[PDB]
Amino acid sequence: RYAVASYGPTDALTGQPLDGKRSHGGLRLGEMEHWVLTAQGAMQTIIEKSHDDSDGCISYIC
Amino acid sequence: IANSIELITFERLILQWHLLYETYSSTKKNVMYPDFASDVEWMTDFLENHPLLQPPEDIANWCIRLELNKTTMILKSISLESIINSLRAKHPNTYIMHSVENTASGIPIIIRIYLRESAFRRSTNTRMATDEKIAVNVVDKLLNSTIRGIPGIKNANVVKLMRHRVDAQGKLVRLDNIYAIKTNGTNIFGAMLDDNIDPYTIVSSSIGDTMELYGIEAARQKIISEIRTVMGDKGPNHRHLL
Amino acid sequence: LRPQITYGPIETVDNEELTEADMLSFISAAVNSTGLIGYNIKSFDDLMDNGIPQIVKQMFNVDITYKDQRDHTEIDKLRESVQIQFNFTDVNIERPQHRNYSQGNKINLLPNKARLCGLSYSGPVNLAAEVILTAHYSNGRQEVKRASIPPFQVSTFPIMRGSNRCHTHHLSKTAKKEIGEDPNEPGGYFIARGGEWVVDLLENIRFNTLHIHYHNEIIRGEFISQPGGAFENSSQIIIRYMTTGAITIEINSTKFSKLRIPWYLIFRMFGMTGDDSIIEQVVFDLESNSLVNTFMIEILEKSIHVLDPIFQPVQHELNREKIIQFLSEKVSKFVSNPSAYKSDENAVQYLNERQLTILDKILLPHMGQTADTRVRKLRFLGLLIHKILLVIMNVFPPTDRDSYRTKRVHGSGVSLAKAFKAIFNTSVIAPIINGFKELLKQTAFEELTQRNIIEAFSAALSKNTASDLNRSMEQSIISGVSTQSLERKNLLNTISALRTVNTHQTERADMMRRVHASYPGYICVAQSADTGEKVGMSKQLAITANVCTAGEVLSLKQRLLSDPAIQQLADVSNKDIVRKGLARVFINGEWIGCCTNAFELAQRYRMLRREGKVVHPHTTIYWDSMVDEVEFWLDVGRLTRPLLIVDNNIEKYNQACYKAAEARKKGDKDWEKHKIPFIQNTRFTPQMAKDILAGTLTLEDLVAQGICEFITPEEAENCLVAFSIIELRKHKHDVTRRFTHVDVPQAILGLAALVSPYANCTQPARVTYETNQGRQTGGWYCFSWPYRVDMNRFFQFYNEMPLVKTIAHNYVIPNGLNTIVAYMIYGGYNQEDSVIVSQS
Amino acid sequence: MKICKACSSCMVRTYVDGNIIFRCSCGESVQGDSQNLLVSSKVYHTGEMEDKYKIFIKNAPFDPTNCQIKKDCPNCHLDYLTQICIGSQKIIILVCRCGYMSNRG
Amino acid sequence: EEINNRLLHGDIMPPIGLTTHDFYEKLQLNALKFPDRILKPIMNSINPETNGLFQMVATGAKGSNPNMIHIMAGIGQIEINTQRIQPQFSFGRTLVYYPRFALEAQAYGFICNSYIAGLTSPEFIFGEMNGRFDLINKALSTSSTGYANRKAIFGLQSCIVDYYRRVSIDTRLVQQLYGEDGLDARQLETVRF
Amino acid sequence: EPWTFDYGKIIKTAKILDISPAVIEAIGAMEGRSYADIREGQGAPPPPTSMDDPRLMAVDSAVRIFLYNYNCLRHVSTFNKPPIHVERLVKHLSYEEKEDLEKVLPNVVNEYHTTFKHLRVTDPASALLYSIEFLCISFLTLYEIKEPSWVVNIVREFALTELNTIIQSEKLLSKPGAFNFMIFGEDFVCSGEDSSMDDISAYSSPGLDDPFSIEDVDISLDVLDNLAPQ
Ligand SMILES: [Zn+2]
Repeated sequence: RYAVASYGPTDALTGQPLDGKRSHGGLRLGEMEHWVLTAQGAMQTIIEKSHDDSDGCISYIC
Repeated sequence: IANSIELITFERLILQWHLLYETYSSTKKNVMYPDFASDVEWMTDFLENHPLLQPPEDIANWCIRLELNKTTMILKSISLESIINSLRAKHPNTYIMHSVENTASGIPIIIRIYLRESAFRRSTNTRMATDEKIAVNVVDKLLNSTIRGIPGIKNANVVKLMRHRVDAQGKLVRLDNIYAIKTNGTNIFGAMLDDNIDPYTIVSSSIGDTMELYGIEAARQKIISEIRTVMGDKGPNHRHLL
Repeated sequence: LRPQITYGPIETVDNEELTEADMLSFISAAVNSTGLIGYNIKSFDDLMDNGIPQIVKQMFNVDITYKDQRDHTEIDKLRESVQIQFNFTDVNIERPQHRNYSQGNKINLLPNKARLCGLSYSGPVNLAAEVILTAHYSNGRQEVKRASIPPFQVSTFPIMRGSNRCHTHHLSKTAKKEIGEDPNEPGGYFIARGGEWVVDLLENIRFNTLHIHYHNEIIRGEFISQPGGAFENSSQIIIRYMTTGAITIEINSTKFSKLRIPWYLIFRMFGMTGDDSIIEQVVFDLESNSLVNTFMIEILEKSIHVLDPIFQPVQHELNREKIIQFLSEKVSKFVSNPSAYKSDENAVQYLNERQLTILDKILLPHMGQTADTRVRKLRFLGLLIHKILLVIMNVFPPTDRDSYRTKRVHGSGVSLAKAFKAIFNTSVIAPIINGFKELLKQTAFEELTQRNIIEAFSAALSKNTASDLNRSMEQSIISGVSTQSLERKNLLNTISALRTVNTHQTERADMMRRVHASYPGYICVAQSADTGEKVGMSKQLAITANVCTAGEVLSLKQRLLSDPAIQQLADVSNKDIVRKGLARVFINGEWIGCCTNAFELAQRYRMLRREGKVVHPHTTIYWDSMVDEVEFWLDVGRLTRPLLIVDNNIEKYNQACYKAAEARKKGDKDWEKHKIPFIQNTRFTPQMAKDILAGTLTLEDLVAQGICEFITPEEAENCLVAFSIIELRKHKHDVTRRFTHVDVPQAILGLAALVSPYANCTQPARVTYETNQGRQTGGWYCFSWPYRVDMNRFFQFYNEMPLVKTIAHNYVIPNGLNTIVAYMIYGGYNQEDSVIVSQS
Repeated sequence: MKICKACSSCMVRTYVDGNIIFRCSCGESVQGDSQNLLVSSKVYHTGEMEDKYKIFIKNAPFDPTNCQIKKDCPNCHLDYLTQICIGSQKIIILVCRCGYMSNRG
Repeated sequence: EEINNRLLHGDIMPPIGLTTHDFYEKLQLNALKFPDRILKPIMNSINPETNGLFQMVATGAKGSNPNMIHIMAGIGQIEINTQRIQPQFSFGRTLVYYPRFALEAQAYGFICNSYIAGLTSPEFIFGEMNGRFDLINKALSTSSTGYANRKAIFGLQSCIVDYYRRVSIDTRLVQQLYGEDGLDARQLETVRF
Repeated sequence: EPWTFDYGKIIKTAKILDISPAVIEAIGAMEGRSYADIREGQGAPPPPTSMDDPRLMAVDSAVRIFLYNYNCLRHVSTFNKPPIHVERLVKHLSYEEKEDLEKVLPNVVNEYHTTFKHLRVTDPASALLYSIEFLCISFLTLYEIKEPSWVVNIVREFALTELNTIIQSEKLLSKPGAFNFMIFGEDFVCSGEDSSMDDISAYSSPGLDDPFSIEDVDISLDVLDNLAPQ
């Protein structure tokens, strides 16, 4: 069993949570999970999990 | 009709073939291979039984000796004349002799094809090929000659299937007494050229064969049908195949 | 030689009271004889006592020459190169030791201290050597200096726990129990960095055999040749038939490098330059009218006239010296300047001798390694090409990659020997050679004393390389030589891990995961992974199966060559073999002679094996009735199991048939009375079953009395086995089914598959599940758990013997409880693999 | 093939004016008379012919792993025979230790 | 056995398109199938009103008819890729327990016993051959499906319904109307015309 | 016909070449021996007893080297590019004389190959002597030829060059003496018995999508029990 937090250790390169319970990081919503959430039309859930909870940031383009 | 539609090449009726560097010997004084010198005994019978099948002037120094598998000729019910006539129709630049289609075990049936000079005039686009390489290629094309059936199909079975039809009273009735031919291998054009097959209702399982001959809209219906077959009975809705 | 012993008549053996539960005593005796993992300890002890000393004293002779770069004096200008030559004379391995940090003598290192402190259970290796240094001068004079080096410790070698060099070998069970060791475990693992590692049994193809496989190559025939012994260096040749019509022989070894040679050049290099005899080595007769010969000759003729762009200059050369010289240029890595030496008549002689010495020892070394076997090797090479062309003709099928008739299982002794060879060269041979190079660079050759030679040898092996041998052996043991960490889930897991057989295309990936028809009796048909990529990849030894050790090949070879029934190879012509129909005889793959009757020879030596005095009981005798070949195998790595021999009265039965015929032809009306009934039976009796349980009868006594014998998967193809004693009794008078052996049914399962009760009443795929679940079951995972610091280990307090137990519980501790179970619907909480437990 | 009479090499075959000439790399040239009029050959069903199983059929009565049948041997009057089944046509051959062979072999 | 007697007398003649080996295997596979009347002894032994094994199968809760037959009556012929057990043990032998060119059906995977009666050693080996395929194909049903799933999704994921109910790839029509009816697959009912 | 071994042919041939007769007797046996020992006849191995003795192949190899190169001289016109060992010999000749040398030169392969096969199988001791005597007889025939005059000095030089080349090539298979080991030019030279520079990968050795890999399946490794068949 594992449940972590809204916060914890992150990867210095990607900014995403560390992998698994051993690193005290997060769990993976993988490629197939995004296929299911897209098939359902649940885009605000994708923003919540893939952006707000994983590594979402602000980019500035001229 | 299903047994009529079954690709029997000349190669699969052969036990062994020998490529001999020999010309035609109307007499018993010319030189032959020692192991096959006794073949001249049934040659004389072949001359005395075929007055109009005389050996021409342009016969080369190249002979292909063939040994027929008598079991395959029996299991497939293939006559000797069916082989000989098929070979003479497709290969006009050769001279063919054969022994008798004897019924006694231990006496083999021998097919001997003498090449003609015209066979060595054809291969000009590849000028670095000697007569030996040309004669070997002729042997390869002789073996691949179709004796029976349409090319591309191995086996042709007979299946029972059910179809609907409207009666004269307007009723739609499912008819169960209909026999089809489910083949092994696809040649839509070959099946189309047969006069025993309905050409408007040829159902190939090949998408590429359907695309080439029928078009993209028929190939679209073919992709739908072939995914359905793989899916089975718990298959998805039709709109996902679409 | 005629067999001597005559047994009592099979008509008088009383076995009708044998129950299938009595037949479990035979399995008990087999397991007691072989132990459960005894082959591991035996293999490691063979490596320690015989393998490593042989490898060091015979396979590591160093003889190199380096350019002298010292040019400061007149003698320095005259001196051109120095020859460094040495070999090791004494090799010893001791028991693991530890310093104790008292600045005192070494003390014994017990395995538990190594486990706790993260140390290595490694024993010291002591080596002695003789060094010869020769310096050469421009005029042609040479100076030789010899030194003898006292024994010194080079590094430490990992010690298998429970083996001869383990400290828990001179202790009793009580003393083992009191030093923190599991008194009931057998051992068989290595302690490295505080972890426990199992060097697993590895599947390898059988050496000295031709493995023909279809693939610009049409067909391929591989052949790995080993000159005799588990620790020898092997040399593989690949005979490729290419689409261009060519046949190329490629020799891969420690010296050549993936270079494909036209096949007829190998024959020419040995003095066989006539084409009519080179073809004769493959077809065995140029004057044959067979249609197989016509196919052979037509292919061989085409292959001769194919242009190889690499070997073109010597393709038409009928002078063997020029062919040897040409190839010596290709395979000598130090010849980077062609024609600079051809003006020297002594450098050309050096290259030719260097090439011939390499070729004699590297091409088919199992047929010989001297000059006198060159023609003998060419006769054998033409046999291999002949066999490969028979598959091309589609006369014969290619090799079955899955069958165990041509497979070997190699343990820690063999695997650690191969790792040792590649590490001893890297971290012992290289530092010594380099150290001698610096000694010669900074000092004149003629100034050197014997003390300087001894010091340079010992100083060059500093702590940089002393750790290298032990650390590289540790890395080989840990990295996986396919190894695996010892997981102590329970006692069943530990034993099942030590009996595991491991291996090194989509159609090939499915086929290797299936259970093969050669498995029954040797590989458990049920034990595999039930999920994932490892389904069917790891294999388990069946309960009575063992791994054979190498036998006395020399003793049997001298007897076969002293046998009047066998004509020696140097006395028969290739014509004599085919026109007289002789049968080739092999021993460990080496073709040694021919016999007129292959069946008679195999049956005569099988009877000599039943006495066991003339032919060793662990000798494989195979008769290939498809090609009339007799094969003797005595090499390490064969799977064997004991099988009870079935005897019959077919000789008396045949005579009675003849007497009935002789009476019938003479008008006699009572000819039927002369026929006796057929009888087949085993000599195993209920009293033998009782004597096994009383401890007064062992498997060795059963073997020595001719009641059972050991059978290998390649010899199993000459056997017709009754699957049980009930099937043998059903056919006791069946002359149309004459069994050679009778099986005990439980022998087809491994130890973890025998835990399942009434397993033949369960769907077999579920028995595979239990082999996994029984190894993941909580229990007493170790009896020495309080002395250990392990990770993720569960010690279940209470364990029970099953009320319905199996034979597997005689050898492993049961893990579980006899829970009362109700098979009912109770509220819906037990659906879909759910279960309701009593809280009490 | 043709073997040179001096260097015992495999001579190369060429065709000129209805004659087969063998030319060796040593300059020797010869004419074939009758036994060299075989350019190429191929035999079919090699895995099922009679010459493929000759040794196997000879050894069949002595191999104890072969199927036995309850039939009298007509030659030695033994009361069992060895039954073997070869090929894709499943040809059945009964053989005996004395030398008897159904199919008259 | 009657087919084997015809084989031994040379009375087996294949039709056009089959070798004698293939026709013999077709005859043996068809002859070794359980009849429908195998359930008469099974249903004579059981009480449908009380037997829990029968009620789980008959109602559709769990199990099938071949499961009950295998447990209670007999397993029958082991078929792998629609074939019997191929001779894989040295040229004409299926196992070390049967002779070469054996004619009996037991030598080629015909299991005569049920699971209640228990299987002999050769029957357990043939059963393990069939059951190993199930484990191999279950492992392949994950990896091989993933390869086809990922390629199908990347080729199709750009197909999106637009405001005309069409399916397009960013502008380019893939369908003039989704499913040619414009409907959701979750909103359909089977209705007879 | 009863064949016997004549030792005078070897003495005569060695006298012409101005070499010790023990060098002729030791064709095929010079491997592993110093040339001085071979010249003096010391350490000569005993006569062969096995029909698989490599000496029989070695001497038969030398015989066909002579016969192959002799027939190249006989058929020099046939070659489009005659070999280097013949072009210098017949360079000073016209085409008529170069297409000659067939009807004037003797054929010296009379019954060798048949007789060698018979003796190799029957008595390998006699086969070794037959092939050495045949080689010396072949040299003498091409030496003592006297007619016509225009061919005497052109076939006699070839008999010297070829027989010496055969003996020289066999001499090259003997034990070398002293030479600079760096003439090859790579700073080192390893012997045939050295193990220091052996291929390391030749010890730990016997001598496209993975169908079972979950590569396109994005599943956690801690959850892989969800794939259990049950
Ligand atoms: Zn008989």
